[PDB]
Amino acid sequence: QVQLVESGGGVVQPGRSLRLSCAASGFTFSRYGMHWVRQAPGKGLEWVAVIWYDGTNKDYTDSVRGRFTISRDNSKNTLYLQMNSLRAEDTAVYYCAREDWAEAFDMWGQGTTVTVSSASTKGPSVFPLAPSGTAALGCLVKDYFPEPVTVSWNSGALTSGVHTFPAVLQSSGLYSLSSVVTVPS
Amino acid sequence: DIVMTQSPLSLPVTPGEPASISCRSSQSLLHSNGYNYLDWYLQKPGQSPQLLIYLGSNRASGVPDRFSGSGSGTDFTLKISRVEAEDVGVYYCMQALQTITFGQGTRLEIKRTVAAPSVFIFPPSDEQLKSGTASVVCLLNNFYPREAKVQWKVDNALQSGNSQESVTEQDSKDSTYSLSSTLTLSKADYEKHKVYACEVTHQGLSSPVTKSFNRGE
Repeated sequence: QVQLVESGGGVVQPGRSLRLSCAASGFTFSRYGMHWVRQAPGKGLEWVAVIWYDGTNKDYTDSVRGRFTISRDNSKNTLYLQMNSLRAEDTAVYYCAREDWAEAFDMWGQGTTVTVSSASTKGPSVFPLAPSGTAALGCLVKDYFPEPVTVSWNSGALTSGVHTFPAVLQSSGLYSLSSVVTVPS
Repeated sequence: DIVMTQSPLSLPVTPGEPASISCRSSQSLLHSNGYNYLDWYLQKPGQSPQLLIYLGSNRASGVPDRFSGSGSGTDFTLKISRVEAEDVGVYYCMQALQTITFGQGTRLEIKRTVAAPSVFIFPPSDEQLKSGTASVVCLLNNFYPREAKVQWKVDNALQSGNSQESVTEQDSKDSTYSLSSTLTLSKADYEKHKVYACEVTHQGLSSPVTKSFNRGE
């Protein structure tokens, strides 16, 4: 499979670190320049760093200079991003991308999620949203950290009419989301 | 520091009709070698970006005939013939003449006729009330277009700053949105008032719709 596969994302406190890896398969990794690109929640794409096929000509977006280091191991077909002194604004999905001869990003990984937050791990409380010719009911999944939670209905046999909403980040630093389904009264 | 300006930010397209979107750069992307170092990407919902157009006008591998890129210098255009459901997502331009920068994205969505929201209100559960907090939830289901307004009222007093909301992505089958709004109160404050209401404003409604309950009924 011609593929890039990121790993090493996670959840750390501000000032801590994370090491991202990108495993390349299906092509001659040693011939390609490679990049990191990131996308903060609900935001657009931002270029992060570049490294040439031979490890030279490294460069970084200004906000990560002196904190992130890009490197590669051609014998392991792997690209790395060492992310030190993390800041809240580094929270994002991180993608590795292959640079082609046209200097376009012709292949992207699935991305790995990074959350930088002072919060500590907390399971949610789950509360019912009880019904009052169509009825609506659901569940309120409140006060958890970090993302994600998954929500299913009737162990998966109920899918039609389900809406599982994007989580909101509360001022407490904890997340909350709701899942609802409409059914016949 | 080349700044890429995309427009519009959002583009509802009736299925079958053409789409056109703009990317303008703050300096020429035309290299001395004759190429414009400008690429277009599509990020479909929940997916990774994928290359559509490279060097201004060249279709990447596997890209349908109906996508075309044009322009030179600072003014570029991506055109889609016969927009279909599979084309929805955020379209991003990118320049690689200098330090790589992206446009802020154009979100393409399916245009349909107006559908009013179906509104539901949910009181806090007894289990949550035990804990000291009351969350009141308002659901606005399967509406179009996306723009909607929720106003919380507590004994007819307009609430401000104590609610959050989120919206689903456009549903691929019926092209509608849904919205959830949560009002959060102390149990102490919750038990000082009687009528909880969410008033919904939307284009499909000739005047705002209110759903409400009486605490304790």
